Amino acid sequence: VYDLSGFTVKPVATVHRRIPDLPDCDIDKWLNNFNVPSPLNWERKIFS
Amino acid sequence: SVGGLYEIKIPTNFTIVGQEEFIQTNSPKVTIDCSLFVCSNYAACHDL
Ligand SMILES: *[C@@H]1O[C@H](CO)[C@@H](O)[C@H](O)[C@H]1NC(C)=O
Repeated sequence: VYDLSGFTVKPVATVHRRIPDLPDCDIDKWLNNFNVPSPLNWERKIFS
Repeated sequence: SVGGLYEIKIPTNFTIVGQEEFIQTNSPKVTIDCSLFVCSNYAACHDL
């Protein structure tokens, strides 16, 4: 009597969830802003 | 010994007493799938 290697049931479908209708982050507009700071006064922006 | 005789307590009445004794002779037959335990469903782990 041989105990074979364990199987797992195959997933029959995919569930994908995301919050709809969120705005674009505009990260490029902030990175391309020509008023660039020095390392002494490095700027932060938070995207959520 | 008082002369040739010794003092002894001899029973004048009795009963029967029961005593239980469990002796283990077996144990749960544990079996491990080493591959399923170590790596679960993950192909990248099964390779390593
Ligand atoms: C023996 O002990 C039992 C329980 O105490 C009692 O019922 C019985 O009468 C006694 N017999 C004698 C001969 O003492």
